[PDB]
Amino acid sequence: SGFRKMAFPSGKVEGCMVQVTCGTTTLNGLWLDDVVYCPRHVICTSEDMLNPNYEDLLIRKSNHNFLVQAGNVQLRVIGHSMQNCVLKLKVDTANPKTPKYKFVRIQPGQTFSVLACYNGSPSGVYQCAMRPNFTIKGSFLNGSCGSVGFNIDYDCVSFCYMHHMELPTGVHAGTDLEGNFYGPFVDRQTAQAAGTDTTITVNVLAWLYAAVINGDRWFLNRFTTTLNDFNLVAMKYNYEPLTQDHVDILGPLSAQTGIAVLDMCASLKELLQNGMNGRTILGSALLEDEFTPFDVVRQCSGVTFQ
Amino acid sequence: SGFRKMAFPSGKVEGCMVQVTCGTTTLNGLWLDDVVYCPRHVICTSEDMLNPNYEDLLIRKSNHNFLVQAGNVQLRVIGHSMQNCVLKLKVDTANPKTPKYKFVRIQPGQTFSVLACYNGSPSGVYQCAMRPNFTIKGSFLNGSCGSVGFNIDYDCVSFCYMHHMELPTGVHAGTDLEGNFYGPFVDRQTAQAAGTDTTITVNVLAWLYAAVINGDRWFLNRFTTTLNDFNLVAMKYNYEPLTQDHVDILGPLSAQTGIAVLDMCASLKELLQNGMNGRTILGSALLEDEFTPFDVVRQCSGVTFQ
Ligand SMILES: [Zn+2]
Ligand SMILES: [Zn+2]
Repeated sequence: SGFRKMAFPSGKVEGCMVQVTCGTTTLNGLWLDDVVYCPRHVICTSEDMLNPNYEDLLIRKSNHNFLVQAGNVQLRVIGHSMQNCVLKLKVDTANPKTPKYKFVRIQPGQTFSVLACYNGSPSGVYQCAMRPNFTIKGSFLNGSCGSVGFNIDYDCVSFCYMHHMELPTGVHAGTDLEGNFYGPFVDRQTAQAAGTDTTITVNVLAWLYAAVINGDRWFLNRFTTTLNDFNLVAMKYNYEPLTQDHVDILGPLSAQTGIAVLDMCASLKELLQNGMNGRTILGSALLEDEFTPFDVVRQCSGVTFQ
Repeated sequence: SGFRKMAFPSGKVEGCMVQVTCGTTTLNGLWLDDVVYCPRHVICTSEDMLNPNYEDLLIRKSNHNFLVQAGNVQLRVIGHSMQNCVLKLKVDTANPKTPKYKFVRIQPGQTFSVLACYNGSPSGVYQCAMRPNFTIKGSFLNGSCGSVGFNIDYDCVSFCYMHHMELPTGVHAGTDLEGNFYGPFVDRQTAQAAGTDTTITVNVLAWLYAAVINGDRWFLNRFTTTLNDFNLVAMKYNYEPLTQDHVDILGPLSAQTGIAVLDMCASLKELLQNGMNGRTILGSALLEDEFTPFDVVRQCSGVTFQ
């Protein structure tokens, strides 16, 4: 037993990571088949990022202005194109390490693993949730752009995130692999507001079920509630409203533990109104919302990948 | 910026993971050069684990009683031997995926990444500290035995942990790669006490420095203290005593932030005596002690591995 924030094994994504340089800007690219994907602001100087015209900046670039390096090996660039906020660099060599993969646009509340990279080289791996306000709370230093987020299902890597920006508030923003930003963000160094950062209610509930499965039971109360009455409390505490879809997804955890979803809702409501009184739940002193219901089942069942 | 619990990229260790079966017991092995390392209780039935005589049990086993499988490929076992609590299985094929590696026995308080495995297959990766009482708080289900813990420095993997046991208290115990248990534990299903689980004081201090580097500054007080007076408080709260070696290791973080180590000690003492009053530090509502001073510097500097 025990319960930990876990990232997916990252070996499949390590084999795809390259370094992309244009002029004096260097960041990370993702090399799948004969295409390298990277943030389009590889073509930007520090000054350009204040207010870039990406079309006009890219006009000045040719294939040979893009240096793509994998280890100590130069990939030859035979074509380039801008898709929303990503560049796609056609290279003359397919990555022999390409895994079975997909591109997916994930929903708010879903989670994924980030392989933090610098100069094309892997540095570490950690788990992230796409917040309801479409930011992520990550660990990204200068040169980490082009790092990707992904999920693994058996032998298939589902890429869902590419890192582009740190907001002046210290949280992080990026795109799917088609270059479309999550949230209302743009790849420009200007002040950008993410709205209210609400809590992923269905995720908090799955984590409470994981706690019960692992023996943390103290917070189990003897109240129940209703969806509408719980959501009254949830809105007060800036929690996402719980819907029957969310109840449905929690079904298996409800079944395994014998705790009706609305009973857990009443327990969470009490935690929201009373705090934790100096106690912890699965080693944490606040309510954790970056575990999905599938994350819980995955870890309480030991799913493997090949 | 931002600060996250980060595991090392796990691709090098994934390439070494195999499945080992003996009779009806299956667990994980580590395949480096022409040797497979796995916990010796692969030779045990459920009944045997109550009180095993490993020498007498192993006498009954021959090379062919050990099935070692890598993917869909059978490795031929040409020799076996027991080193403390690990078996070493000589195979007739060197792992072509073997990285540069070392075996190291880490010290209490140091950290490492665990690649949780089942049936020889990677399931996820997470960061762990060797607690002062020589347990780890992990996520290990049945069949996770033989999973390893490691650190990566450039192109060299330093294996430091192999998982063997869950204690009846729910924490975890295992060996170095020479088969020697961390702590006073034995590979037997009998009740085993780990002593008092104290807090890794130097680690908490490094994390407070990481907080300051990232803008979390509220806890900075205007007291200082002395090593002896701080340790008076530290013993009351079951904190490891702070030594000048620990002060020395914090030197660079002290230098970068301008906060003398004993000043941070006075801030921690106030947190210990007053709590956090409903606030958080780097997104946590308790004091985190599973980041080493090197973990902080690594993440605030962006060290890469190849
Ligand atoms: Zn960038
Ligand atoms: Zn076992």
